Formats: sequence, C-alpha cells, structure tokens
Amino acid sequence: SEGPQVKIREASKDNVDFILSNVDLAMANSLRRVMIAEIPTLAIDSVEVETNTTVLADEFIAHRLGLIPLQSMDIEQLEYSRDCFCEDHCDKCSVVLTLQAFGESESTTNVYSKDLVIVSNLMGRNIGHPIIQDKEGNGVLICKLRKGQELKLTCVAKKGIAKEHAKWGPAAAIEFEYDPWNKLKHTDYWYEQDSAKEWPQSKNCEYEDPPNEGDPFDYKAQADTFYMNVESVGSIPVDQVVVRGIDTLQKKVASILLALTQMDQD
Amino acid sequence: FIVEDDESLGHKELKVRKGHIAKLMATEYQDIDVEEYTWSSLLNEGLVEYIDAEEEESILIAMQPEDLEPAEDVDPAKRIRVSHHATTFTHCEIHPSMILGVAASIIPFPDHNQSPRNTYQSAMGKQAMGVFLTNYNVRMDTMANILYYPQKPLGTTRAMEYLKFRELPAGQNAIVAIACYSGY
Amino acid sequence: YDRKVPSPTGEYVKEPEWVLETDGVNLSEVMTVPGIDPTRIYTNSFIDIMEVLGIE
Amino acid sequence: SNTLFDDIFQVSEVDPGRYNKVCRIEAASTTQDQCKLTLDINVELFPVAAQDSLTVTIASSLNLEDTPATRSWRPPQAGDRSLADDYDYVMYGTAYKFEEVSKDLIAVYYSFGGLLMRLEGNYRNLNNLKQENAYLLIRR
Amino acid sequence: SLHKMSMMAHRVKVIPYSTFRLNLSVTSPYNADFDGDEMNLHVPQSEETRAELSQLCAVPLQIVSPQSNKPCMGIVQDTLCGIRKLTLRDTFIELDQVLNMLYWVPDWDGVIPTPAIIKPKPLWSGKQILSVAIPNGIHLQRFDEGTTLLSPKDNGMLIIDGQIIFGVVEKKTVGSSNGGLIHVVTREKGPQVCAKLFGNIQKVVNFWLLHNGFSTGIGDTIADGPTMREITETIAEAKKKVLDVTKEAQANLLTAKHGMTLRESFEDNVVRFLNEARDKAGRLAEVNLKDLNNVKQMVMAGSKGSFINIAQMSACVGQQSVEGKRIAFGFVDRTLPHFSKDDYSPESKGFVENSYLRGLTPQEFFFHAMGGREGLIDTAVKTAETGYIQR
Amino acid sequence: TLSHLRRTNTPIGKLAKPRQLHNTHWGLVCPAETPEGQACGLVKNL
Amino acid sequence: RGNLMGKRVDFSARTVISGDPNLELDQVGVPKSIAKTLTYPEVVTPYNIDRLTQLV
Amino acid sequence: FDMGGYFIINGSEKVLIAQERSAGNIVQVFKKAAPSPISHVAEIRSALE
Amino acid sequence: NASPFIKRDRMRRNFLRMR
Amino acid sequence: RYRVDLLNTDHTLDPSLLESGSEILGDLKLQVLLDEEYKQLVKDRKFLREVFVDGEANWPLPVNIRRIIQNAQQTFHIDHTKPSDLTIKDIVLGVKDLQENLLVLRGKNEII
Amino acid sequence: ASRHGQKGTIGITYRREDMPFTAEGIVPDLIINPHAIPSRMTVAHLIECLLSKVAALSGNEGDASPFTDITVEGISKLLREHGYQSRGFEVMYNGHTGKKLMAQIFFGPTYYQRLRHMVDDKIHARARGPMQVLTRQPVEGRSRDGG
Amino acid sequence: MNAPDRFELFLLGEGESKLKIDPDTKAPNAVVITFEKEDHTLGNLIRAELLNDRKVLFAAYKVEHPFFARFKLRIQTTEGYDPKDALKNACNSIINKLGALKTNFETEWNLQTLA
Amino acid sequence: NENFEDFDVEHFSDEETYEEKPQFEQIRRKTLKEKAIPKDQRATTPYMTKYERARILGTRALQISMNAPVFVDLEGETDPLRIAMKELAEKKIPLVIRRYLPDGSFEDWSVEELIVDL
Amino acid sequence: MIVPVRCFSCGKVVGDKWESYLNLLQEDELDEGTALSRLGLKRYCCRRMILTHVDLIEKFLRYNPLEKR
Ligand SMILES: [Mg+2]
Ligand SMILES: [Zn+2]
Ligand SMILES: [Zn+2]
Repeated sequence: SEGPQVKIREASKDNVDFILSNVDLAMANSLRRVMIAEIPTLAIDSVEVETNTTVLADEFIAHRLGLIPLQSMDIEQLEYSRDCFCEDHCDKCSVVLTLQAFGESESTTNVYSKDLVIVSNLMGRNIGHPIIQDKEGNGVLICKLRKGQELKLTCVAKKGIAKEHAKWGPAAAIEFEYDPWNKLKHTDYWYEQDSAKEWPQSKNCEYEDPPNEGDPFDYKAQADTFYMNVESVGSIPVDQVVVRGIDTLQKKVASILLALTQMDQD
Repeated sequence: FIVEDDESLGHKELKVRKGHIAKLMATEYQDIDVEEYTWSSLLNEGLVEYIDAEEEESILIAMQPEDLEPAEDVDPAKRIRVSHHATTFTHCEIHPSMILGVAASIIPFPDHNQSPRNTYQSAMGKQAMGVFLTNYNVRMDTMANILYYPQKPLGTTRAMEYLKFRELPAGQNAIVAIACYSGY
Repeated sequence: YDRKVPSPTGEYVKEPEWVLETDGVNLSEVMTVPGIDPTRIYTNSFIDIMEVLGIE
Repeated sequence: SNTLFDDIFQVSEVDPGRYNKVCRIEAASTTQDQCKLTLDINVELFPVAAQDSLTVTIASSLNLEDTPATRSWRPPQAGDRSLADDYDYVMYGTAYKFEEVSKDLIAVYYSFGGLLMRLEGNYRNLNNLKQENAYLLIRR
Repeated sequence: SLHKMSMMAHRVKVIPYSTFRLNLSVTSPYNADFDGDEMNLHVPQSEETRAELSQLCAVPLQIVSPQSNKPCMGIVQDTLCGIRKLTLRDTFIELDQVLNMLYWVPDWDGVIPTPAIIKPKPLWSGKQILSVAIPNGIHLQRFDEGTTLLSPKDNGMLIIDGQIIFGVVEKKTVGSSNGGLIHVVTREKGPQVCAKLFGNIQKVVNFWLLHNGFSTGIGDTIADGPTMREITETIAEAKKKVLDVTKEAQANLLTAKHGMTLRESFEDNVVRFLNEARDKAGRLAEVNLKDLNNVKQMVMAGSKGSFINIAQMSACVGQQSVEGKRIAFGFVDRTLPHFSKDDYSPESKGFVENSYLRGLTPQEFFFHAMGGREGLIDTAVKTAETGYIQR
Repeated sequence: TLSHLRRTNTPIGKLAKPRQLHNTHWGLVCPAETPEGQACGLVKNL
Repeated sequence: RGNLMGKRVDFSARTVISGDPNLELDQVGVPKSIAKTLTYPEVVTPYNIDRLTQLV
Repeated sequence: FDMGGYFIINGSEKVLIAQERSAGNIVQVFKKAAPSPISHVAEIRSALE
Repeated sequence: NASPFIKRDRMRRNFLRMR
Repeated sequence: RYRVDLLNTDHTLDPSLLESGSEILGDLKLQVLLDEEYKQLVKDRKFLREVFVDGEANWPLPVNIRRIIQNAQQTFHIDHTKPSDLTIKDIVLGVKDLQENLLVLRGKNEII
Repeated sequence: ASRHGQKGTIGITYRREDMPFTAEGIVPDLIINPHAIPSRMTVAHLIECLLSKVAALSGNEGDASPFTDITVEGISKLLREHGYQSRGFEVMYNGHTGKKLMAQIFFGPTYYQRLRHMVDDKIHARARGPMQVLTRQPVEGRSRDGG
Repeated sequence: MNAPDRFELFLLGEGESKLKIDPDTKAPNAVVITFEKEDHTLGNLIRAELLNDRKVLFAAYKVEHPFFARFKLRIQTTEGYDPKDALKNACNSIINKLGALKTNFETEWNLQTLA
Repeated sequence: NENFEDFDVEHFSDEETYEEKPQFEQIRRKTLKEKAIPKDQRATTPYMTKYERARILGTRALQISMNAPVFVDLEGETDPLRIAMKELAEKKIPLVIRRYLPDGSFEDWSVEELIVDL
Repeated sequence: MIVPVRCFSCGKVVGDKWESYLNLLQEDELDEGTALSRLGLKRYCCRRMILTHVDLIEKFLRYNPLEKR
C-alpha cells in the first residue's frame, strides 16, 4: 500500500522494536507524543480508606495505588466519568476494587497488588485486573505490615490520558532514532581529537550504509527510516500501544475535521 | 599514626602493619567468636596517638603511608603529589579526608570544587529535606519533612559510611541533563 | 610615569617623567623647596589641600 | 533583469579558517588581470577546490523580463524558469560599500546574510553596480 | 533596592501558578537570580497614581540608566549565548525552521525574507533571521581589533537599514554596554520600540536555541595530552625560577627594591612569577580548546564565565591569597605541620598547581579553603559597609 | 543533627581576626563549613 | 525610621520568582490567587458600566 | 540511629554548643598601638580549678 | 587506574572465605 | 581635516565636491567666513587642549552627532558621488544659527 | 539544590512528550542551565554525574572521596567500556518536533536534595487586614496576613 | 495552591470553540487560526503537512505560552485558494497516511507469530 | 519560627552598622501680586516636562474617571488614561500648570501652548 | 521508604522487582550489577531505582503498632 512502511526488528509481550520508513519527521514525532500521552488507560483514580494502622501515610498508599497499572484492553468501551450521567461514578464509567490485608503472621506480611479484587460487575469486559509480570506470581509490592496491623480500603478507577497524570501512561520508555550515521548532519559531534573515535556507533548503524567519506553532503535528503522501540508497562499489550496511539491521532485529526466542517457551514 | 625508626627496613615506617588491620577487620566482622581488638588496642599499644594543636607545632606529618613514607613515569591525569623530598616523619595522617566536617563530607569530590561552593553546600545540606529519624511517626516535632522515596547517593563518600547517610538519605538520584532546553 | 605631552608637531607624545612618591603628607614646606614644580603637586589627602592650597 | 556583471575567475587559494561550513576563497579573473574577488562559500552546498574555474555573474533579478526586497519570497514552483536554472550557486544580498582603491580601481562589497564579497576592478564594467539588492550566480 | 532601576512598573499578566514571572532581561537591574529570591508587588489605588506609575516608573522608560549613561538592561545569560550561535558564519536555517522563527516575532512585517542561499537549497542565514527582530532605520557601526570591511574573524558589527551586514552578536552588541544595539534603538526610535526589540530577540533566540540545543560538560574543561604537558612544563619552569630567586636571596646577593625590605621584595617576586605562570598556563589552555568546546563558546559570547574560570578549571588554580600575601606562617615558621621549618617553596605557602579537574592535594585544598573564607568574609563586610555608606 | 551536635561557637570586642580559617585549624575544625550570615567564621564545626 | 520613613503597606504581595521568556519586557506574571486577593477600586463610569456590572 | 548527646527541657531538645575561649594560664605578648604609651603588653589569664 | 567503586560485599565474602 | 583655502593651492577645495565649486575659487567674503571658522576651530582646539591636559578624545556629551549624520546619509540616499547642492555660506550660517537655536536657560538678561 | 551549592527554584514543569529525550528513551528528571557550571567553577558536579552514570551502569556505588587517586580519565574509560560516550554526552532529540539537538547534551544521574523553602510557605498577599494595636499600621508576618 | 486542574489540559471550556479563525490583514490571503486545547503534537504534524502542499506560501505555528494549552497557526496560500481548504486537504492526507500506517502495522503484526 | 542557612539580609537595617561606627527678598515679598509673573517674561522652558506630563495625564484621567465632560471625540476608548492621552495629544485639555520658582513666585502655563515633544 | 512502584523517569514498573533483587543478592552470591541486568533493567534510569533505594521500612516496622487488635 502507498504510504508509510513498517519493518519489525524484535517482538515480545511487552517489548516491540520496529523500523518506520517513508514517513515525515512530524508524523513519527506526533505518534511518539500521543503514544506517551494521549492513549486512554485504566488506573486507580480515587482511594477511600476504611482502616489503616500501617507505618506509612494514608495518602502515600493512595498515590501508590494510583500508580498501579491495570488491564485496559476494553477501555474503549468504557466511558469518561466526566461525560457520564452519574453523580460520582457507576459501573459503566468506572471499576471498583477493594484491598484488605491483615498482619496475622509473626513475620512481615507483604501486601501485593494481586490482593486487589474486583467488587463491581464488569459485564464481561476485560479491564480492572492488576498486571502480573514476574515469575513469582505476585504483583507489585503495595505495602508491608507487621503483626497486628490492618489495611482496608476501596479504590475507584476511572479512565484518563497521560496528560492528566503519569499514572495513566502505558508507554513507559520509547526509543526513537533517525539516521544513525549522521548523514543528514543534524548533529555536529563534539570531540576532543576525532569525532569518529570518542563517539561509539549506535545499535541501528548496521541497518544503514556507512558514509563513503568522499561523496558530498546531500542537501535534498529528508529524515526517514526511524527506529522505534516501545516498552509497554503491562496495562495494554505493546502493539495495542502503537495501534491505539494511531487511533488516538485519528480521533484528534477527526475532531479537527468536525470542528472545521462545523464552522464551515456557519 | 606512629612512625618508628624501623631498623629492619632501613628507613622510617609506620608501626601499624597488616596484622593489626586483619585483627581490626576480624573484630569489625565479628561485631556484625574471636578476641576483641578495638580502638583502645591501637591507643594502648603505641600504634596511634592523640595530637592536639599544641603538638602539631613541633611534629612532622605525612599524607599517605604509600607515597611519603618509602624512599623514591607518572599518570598524565593524576595530580602532582609532592613527597617533600625528606624522610624524617614522626607521625602520619590516618587519612586526609578526615579533615572535613560532617555535612561537608557529604560533598562528592570536595577538592574538585571552588571552596565557597563547598561552604554553601555544607550550610545547605542542613537545609535539605529527608528522613531524619526512624520513629518520625511517634514524635510530635513542631515541623517535620519526610521524603517519600529517599535514595542513597550513587556517587558516595567513604566518610558518609560512618555518618549513616546511606541508611538515612536526604535526596534523590535525579536524572540531570545539563542543557538549555527552553529558556526556563 | 608615562605622561601625555603636547608634541611640537601637534600630536600627544608618551613622555617619561620622574615623579616622587612620598609616604607622609606635608604641603606647608614641601612645595616651597627648589628643584620641583609646585604648580602640579598633588596630595592624596584633600584636607591638607583645602587647608593649604584652596577650598576650590 | 540584465546581468550587471559577468566574468570567469580562477581561485588561487581557499581558506577554510576557523569555521566548519563556510570557507573564504580568493579568486583572480583570467580575462582581466586587475579585477579580483574574495567570496564566502558554503562549501557543503557548493564544493570548490583550489585552481577551479568559476563563472560568476552579478545580476539584478531572475526573471528574463525587464525590471518594473519589496516582495515576499516564495518556494520555487514546478516549471518556473529563471537565470538560476543555469547556475549552481545562487546568492541574494545587499551592496553596502563602494570604495576607491586607486584612481581607476573601484571595489564593491556585498553581504549575503553574513557571507562576504569584495569585487575590485576598473569602473568601466563595475559602474553598473549601485546601492541596490543584487543576486550572485555561480557555475562551474 | 539600592538604586532606582529596582523599583519598576510592570503590567500584570495573570498566570496559573504560584510564582512571580518576569522577563529575563530585567533581572540585571533588579540584581535578581531565581535561587530562591523573593520580590514584592505594590498596586496603585487611584487613577493619578496608576497613571504616573505607568508614565514615569515603567519598564521601557528606564532602559538607559542615569548611573553611567549606558543601558542597564540587556540581552543576558543564555539568550546572549544563543545569539552568538545564531549569527555565526556556520549557521544556516532551513525553511521549516525559518517559517517558525519568523512567526515568533509579533511585529513581523509579514513578508518572507529572501534567502541568502537561493539554490541548490533555500537556506536563510542566522543574521538575516535576527535582522527581522531589529526594526528598520537602525544603523550601527563598530570595529574591534583588526576589523575591516572584510572580516576574516567576523568580529565588529555593522547594521545597515535594519539589516545585519556582518559581525557576530555578543555582549558588545546586545549586552549592557554603551554603543550597542539596545542604546542606539532606545535613543533613536524610543522606549516602546526597544522593549519590543527585547521581546522579539528573546523570542527568536530562545526558539532557535530550543530547536538547536546547547550544553556544557566535563569534557569541555579538559585539554589533551601535549597541552597539559606544556602546562606542566610551564609550572615546572616557574618553580625553577622561584628556586633560583630563593637561592639568590639565600646567597644574600638579591638586591632589595626601593621602599621595601628584602623579604617583601622576595614575596613580591614570587607572587608575580606564579601569577604570570597561571596566566600563561591558562592562556595555553584557552588556545587549545576548540569551537565545539562549550565553555569557550560561553566566554566568547560574554554571557557567563571568564578567561580565569577556564584557567582554573583546566590548567592551574594558581596562588591562593590571604590578606594580599601568600599563606602566612600560622605554625612556627611553616604553614602546615606537613612541611619542614622555613619552607618558602610555592606549594608550601599556597600555590595550587593542580587544576580543578585533576583534583587538589589536601594541603592545597586547605589553602584554597582559606582563600574562600577570605572571599566570604570580605564579601559580607563589604556588603554591610556599603549598605551603610549608601544610606 | 550531626553537624548541630558537633558545632562550636566563638564570641566576638577584640582586635584579632577570628572569622578567618587559621593554619592550626587543620584537622580540628572543618575548613569549609560555616554559616553565611553575620556569624560567618565565628561558628566553626569540628 | 520604623513607622514613618518605612512602614508596612496594604495592597502588596511578595513571592519567589522564576523566569518566563515568553513574557514581554514590561510584563510581570502575577499568580491568580494574588490577583484575587489584591484589589483596585475602579469607579463606575458610563464608559465601563457593563464591565464593572459583570465583574460585580 | 539517634545518638543522644542532647538534653530534653520542657519537651524541646536542647543542645549545648561548645563555647570557644582563650586558654588559661598561658602567657601571651601583644603589641599596642603607636599613640599608646605602652610598647608591648605581656599578660596571663590565670585560672584554677 | 584504581576502581572507583565501594564493593565491600565482595570483601566480606573474601574475608569470610579467609576465616 | 579642516583648513580650506580659496586663494591658495596647498589647502584648496576640490570643485567636484559641490555644484558651486568651480567658480567659488578666488572669492574674498567666503574666504573671510572660512578664515573666521578656522580661527574659531583653532581657538576651540586650544581650549580643549587647555581643559584636557592628557588630551583624551572620548568624553561624555549629550547628542550623538555621528548617528544623526548616518541617519541622514542612509535616509536621503547619499552615494558620495553626486556633487552637493550646498553653498558654503549656507553651511556657515546654519552652523552659526544652530548654536543660537539651542536654549538651555530661557532668561533674557546678561548673566543668564 | 545539588551537592555543590547549585541551588535554584523550579522554572517550569514539562510533561514527557515536550521535554527532550535520548535515543534510549530516557527522558531526564531535571534540566539545569549550563551557564551555572563554569562561572562557579563547579567541576565536582560534572565528575559526580559521570561517576554516578558509571555506578548506575556497573551496579556498584561510586567512591567520591576527596583525596583518592580517582581521575576523570578512569571514569571516562569505564563509561566508554559500558557502551556510552566517554565524556558523558548523549545525542538527544527535541521533544516538540523530534529533530535532533545540534549540540550534544551532558547527561546522567546526580544526587539532588530538596530544600525546605517551598513556595507555599513563602507566597504572601494582602489587600486589607489587621492593623497593629500601637501604630494602626499593618502587622508583622505572613501568618497574620501582614503587609 | 494555584496549580490548575490537570484535566484542564484536554477539556474544552464553557463557551470556547475548538477552533478560532481570524483573517489576517497583515499579508494578503493569510489567516491565523487558534487551535484550542492541543500542544506541539498536532502543531508539528499540521505544519509539516501544510508545508507538503504546493499551494501554501507560508505555514507556521507557535505556542504562545507553555502554561496555556493552545497554539496559533498562520497559513497564507496562493491567490484564489482558501487556506481553510489547504488545511482540509492537508488533514485529509494526514488521515490517509496514518490510516495506511494503521493497516500496515496491523498486517505486519498478523505476519508475526513468535509472541 | 525557622532555622535557615539561606542568608537573607535584613533590609533598612543599617543601624547595626551605625552602632558599629558612632565615634568620629529683593524681587518678591509677603503675598503681593509680584509672585504671579505675567506671560511676557516667563523664564521657564516651554517644553512640558515628564513629571508635568505624568501629573497632567493623572489629573485628566482622574477627572474623566469622575465623569468630566470629555472635549474630544472618542473612538470607543474606555480607559481614562488613554482618553487623557488622546486629549493631550490634540490639545483639548483645559488645565494650566504653575511652575513654582524657589523664591515663591510662579509662572502660569497653559498646556495648549506647552510643546509636547516626548 | 519502600521501593517505588515506577521509575520516575521512564515509568517501567519496578515495585514487583525489589524482593526478586533482594533474593538474587541474598542467596545467589551475585554482584549487584549482574542481578540488576537479569531483571531486565537495561537503562540506567531504572538501575538507579533499585540500586540506590534504601529499605527504610525494615527500620520502621520494628516499632510496635499504635493500635493493636
Ligand atoms: Mg538570589
Ligand atoms: Zn457512570
Ligand atoms: Zn527507568
């Protein structure tokens, strides 16, 4: 098909690395920016503390539970709480969890994110599940208790974009490189003696031809053949990150389309 | 430290040897069953000695036992460290970095700074915010500031091992980029 | 010193001059000695200038 | 419109100097032994070495029609025809100095946004240059 | 508020955070840096008072200072640095960046400037883009040493008909100095045009340095092998000259200068020799560092730093002085208990031959601490005394 | 807390210069740890 | 010296500062809470009846 | 990690700063000013425990 | 050049091996 | 730099510098005005050399004349090739009247 | 504040998609002005940043004692061996447009301390308020809404 | 204290339109349009794709202040050509290109089977 | 209170340093009519000073603020200061200035005749 | 005091990676760098997250709770 072309280099459950050629600089940069910021994600938004006798502050645990990633495969079906018809929240516009933990052991009891349980009906969606990644089976370490301590609290998780807060970010780190051999001369390499010795070559340099040191600088050349690497946090699959960022850019330019057509007729 | 005549090596040499260092390490590791060997053993057996500002008038001290003590190609980046061209020392410094103060030992490489900047930090590390005591939950201090995630420094000093700074830090390892990005 | 003197050709020449610097201020009798120029003697202290040579 | 000055120059030396993109070249005309040029060259966009013959033309405009910057510049469209299609290094700049080296040697200075020219020669062919914005068209 | 340039009438722009925000140019008359400094705001309460505040104490009306008849405000700090890298000979700007740099000027005349590079590629030079911020009818001429109508060093400055002809823009052109662009514009066109010039140049240079980048690092303060070799040789030959002077005054054959004793002449000769040693080593260090070196770019821009900062950071700290002399003999006949009696060598009386990047020996670290304590106490006493003198 | 418990203080009507760092201060007081206020140099830390 | 030459005044604010290179030279950025606290009496004229009525 | 070394007075932690004084029973010589009629002054700050 | 690291855990293992 | 002689050849004025230059050589009243202007300039030079013993050329003064001259040169398109339309009498009269047109103290008595 | 007297307030806060980034995706925590380094001649900030970068890569905490035989060349060689540039520079990219920064940026971890002078404890405003009992003038202090 | 709402970076306010057109008299056939409630993400893309059109003589954007989520975009086109139509064609091409990106990335991931 | 090492100078506090160093007619008379100098020997500058300009804009802005009859045709301007600037620009403001001499005599000047150059 | 859930710079979850790191150091006799590399923290921004964290709650939890049921 005519347009941008993709060639994958590596794939994983939470890691993708591809090559994006035949595309402008601004499209790749805007894709990276919506991939960081504009992707909707389900994460804990409000915390209602029932009983806390732990050594940590209540708002400490509230902020931590806010930053815990949650599964958001069906987050497009969920509705914004601001745009919903509720007073505060409902099952159509939120996911309600509870966390209950006691120190019944003599040793320290580690409260993990697997102890989060869903108490509201999901109606068959696939959201609200805390993400487990390591081979131990336990989740993210929420808190620690000793014998005689209690932690009972209730979380209400809504959807939001990462512009509002970093708890709603599914992107984590995004590697973005173009023209690894400096053939467009967008960087003047700092050096002490030689610019070719003190600067190590990147990983991507094997995917482009080295300069011949005799050919002149190409002035008509533009920037393409980007190297992208997305490392998903676990909330959504790593390729769903890319396709949802593309969909979000579709919706943003479509909103511009709708506004321009609305003022065109008036 | 004490420098003896040390006729075995034919020149001036410190009284402390590797055996006393090994005994100190053995006691330091048993504390964390052997014979106890503490600072009183060094003080009572003539290995170390207390020198005040009176006796510093009429003695002669050396920087390191490995350079200024024995009789005498150089690294192009290492500093010029003079050996004073004279071997008649009666005392040796235990370590020069113990001339600093407590909050001035927090500075990574204080000798690689202009001295007013070291003074500004050493009066500014008191102004830092971090965990002060481990029982902050039960203390009714008038004002108290506690960092959520205090991290021990990456570039640390040996001197802050004994100041318990890695146990009770006062800052975070922030990824610093030295750049003029937007003019803010 | 290297003073600036009006040259006979019209320029300003950097002419050397042997000038005496004296520790201790006195102007009642120092300016009256022969062999010096008393029309250009300057004192670091202006109090003695005011009390000896003029308020202006 | 019409070409204000046209000549060919052989460069004697190219001075790279303390810059990494602009080199200062000194050139002498083969036709006239009394007219020469000093010119700043962006050597990336126009690689010039020593002992190279360059056709140098100072002009007042690019359109072949006669002259009637007060007009906005635009990117060149497809199919546009001008004198710049005949040359490999096209410059726009302002004349700022006309000095008399001798009784017959006139020297004109030009500034292309910070790139410098002195062009000296007899006034019989350099009298067309005046206090106006001019283009500099170079070909190899 | 030691002078009238620090009581100044601004216009409110309501911003949604918790700090006073103000233009970077006016931080020089305020004597303000944002290391925790606070400032005060006073609101007029009548039409007469607000009107005289806007027509007397306003910011554009006080660009030139009556203290020294030079503009107290100027393009300073990194906006001074970026304007050096914008208007170099090497700097050419592509179309997609030229259009945004022209749009950032609010009083842009709306016509696209014709490129200084027509073909093979349409490129604008940085001087041409900066000339859009300068209003028309402003003409400035200045020549540095060895500056002609041709400019190999490209020093000097020539502004003709609101266009920059040649010359990089540095502290001598937009900085707080007489004969610069600021003074000419505010005395020929008016205060409002000069304030708009401040805004336009800061916008253009900040946007260009945003999309271009600037930094400094540890590698900017290190010289290569041979340069540090001759710096060490310079320090060694200075030590040899001081040993020669020590032997000559030790043989009692060194004459005494007029008005001073033997020891005063000895200390004066030693101090002069080590100071010229530091100056020569620092000059070699400054010569060695390249154009990609960033401290050199900063010092050449005049924004921050100096020659002596590179001299201390790269080659040699120099002699550390307490009360105008070398390190005094606090002990009996010696500075520290790590030297022998009666040592007049430079390293035993306060010469720090090792640079900052090579570290400091403990003795020279203590000597440098003594010098820093000198500086701090002198600064505090000077500030208190001059405050009382001002009142 | 450590620098406060290991602090010293020196009272300032004398003709000396107590605000300076003396040569005999080596290894007994900190070469660079003083307040920047009016008690600069007067308050020394061990 | 403490109540006549220098006195505490009303209609004033004080806070820390940060640079803002997108402001004009003669412009200062005032916080919104400081704007809500500080007051300026503008009288009611026929020229600004509607603006002052809306602000009330 | 608390080290002691302070008093608790009225619920507030108080620390005694070490006061620096001149040494006792040490003879010291100083030079007075030129207009003073005394060339040198030798004094001892005699103290006993 | 010397190693600019504080690795006393390996020193602890080496000294416990020595004992 | 300053001496112009209409009766001699060593310090003569070039006739190409102005329109009325060819026939202006050999005049008397204009030579009287030129001699008066040169005497005034010489007296001013002697006064400056008396005031400034070091003879420093740069001093703080009110109006930057050079910027006004440059503004005129670029505003009225001075190419320094066309001869000027000025008479020397007009220049002398304008310079003489400009000093009278500068009023600092507005009193109309002798001492003011 | 740094550990070298390099104090300063927050100028502005950028989100990640605006603030620049390296080719490894590492967006810095904190951007400081270059001009603060050489005027103060603070070199230990730079060496601390280099040593902390080497310490983070190698996993062993770095010794930064004053008078040891640790130089910039050894730390530079270690950082080169760990696969980065020898002097600590990284080729980063503008956040707003994605274009490479022309100058390379010194980059790495550095221990910073938060100081107690929060802006919330220092902001002050007063239109009218309580006057003193003595001089009928506005009171002392920001807690009492003084002038 | 004075910190604005973190959702006030992406919710349109009351009585404020998504776009604001303003026909600029400063240059002929030129318009300045204020995008409300975006950042550099849309601005860089719209700038580049307007530059890709051959009938747009001038096209640039600027963010007036990083605090306020809004930015202005000035477009000047050839005579007889509406800059609104230039924006319309540019954003249509943007949809086309990144929809091709969507389809190509999806079909390549359907080619990959090592997950 | 607080304990900060951030050195903040106490301002207007020089008394610390003060305590450190404490040891070291013919023409006009009475209220007659010779104070009012007539127009034919006014010795003051006919150019309105910046202080005079500032108080004229302030006073006219305050009068327009208190609903004075505006002597100029407005183009929809609402702020009093800009209306005062417009009034002084085309000289429709009916105020006069008493330039006070040090001896008590004064000279009147209409702002209509005062040249506004700044 | 306990390990942060996310790296502040990049945002990769490291709250579940602390007890694994302590397990690798405690019984496998590993160096810190290799154990950090085996957990998938290849960027130094995540490496200073786990390497530089001090476990303060091991000193906090030794106190008796204020309210005991
Ligand atoms: Mg400050
Ligand atoms: Zn709902
Ligand atoms: Zn990370």
